[PDB]
Amino acid sequence: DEWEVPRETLKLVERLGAGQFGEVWMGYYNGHTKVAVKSLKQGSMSPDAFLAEANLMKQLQHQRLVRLYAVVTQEPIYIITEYMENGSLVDFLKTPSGIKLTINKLLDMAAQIAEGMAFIEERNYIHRDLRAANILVSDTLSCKIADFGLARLIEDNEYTAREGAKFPIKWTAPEAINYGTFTIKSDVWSFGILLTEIVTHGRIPYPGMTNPEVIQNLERGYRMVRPDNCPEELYQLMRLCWKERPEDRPTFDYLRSVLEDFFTAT
Repeated sequence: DEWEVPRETLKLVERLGAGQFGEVWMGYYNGHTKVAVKSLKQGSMSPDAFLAEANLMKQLQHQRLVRLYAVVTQEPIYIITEYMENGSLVDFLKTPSGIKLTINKLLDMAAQIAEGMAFIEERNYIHRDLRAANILVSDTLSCKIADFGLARLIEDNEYTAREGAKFPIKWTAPEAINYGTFTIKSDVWSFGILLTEIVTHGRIPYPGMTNPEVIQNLERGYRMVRPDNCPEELYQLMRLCWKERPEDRPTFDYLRSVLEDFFTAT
């Protein structure tokens, strides 16, 4: 309730993004500070379900993660957060400004995302929706993890999603697709796919392959074909995130540590 602010301190300016559950507008809080304001599409989700995402953000604060600012608990409900001037990493990499980024800056950002994921890891949470579209970029070209709508605290060894839940096959770990089971090692797999999105400047994973073809090739033991122009060192780091047995995948602090080493070396 202490995160509450009167609706009048906010003035929306333009839509940033939208979703099944509402939209995200850019705005100003008390005139001088730019903020992102997420709104709920009355009917889509229950108010609690919506605000659940903000209560989770109250427990997870870090520079590498999109910061909760305020909430408006009266209809229409708002979740106010930190504004990231350059939008989604997936879209930005395709802009004139992003096409220009060298492999050295691409490695820096990958390491920045792993550092955010390392904190999520140490705090016993999972994101479950790790992909370039859910990484936001600031005006100083730093990255922050966003969209904690699927994030969950893990107390007992894993998290199992409800029976009807569907997930982005190209981005989701085999165990999560097959049995709905998620752990931080599932996010590690997603991160490896996220890395392919970085090096290709926003391209769809598994170029030319449909979802069923991806599933089949993964079951045979194949993994994503080496992305074009991808350093072999990074590709082999990508493969570690794609180990069949979840426990064989590395931790995020190891991922971050190796990526920083690739960054310093380039």
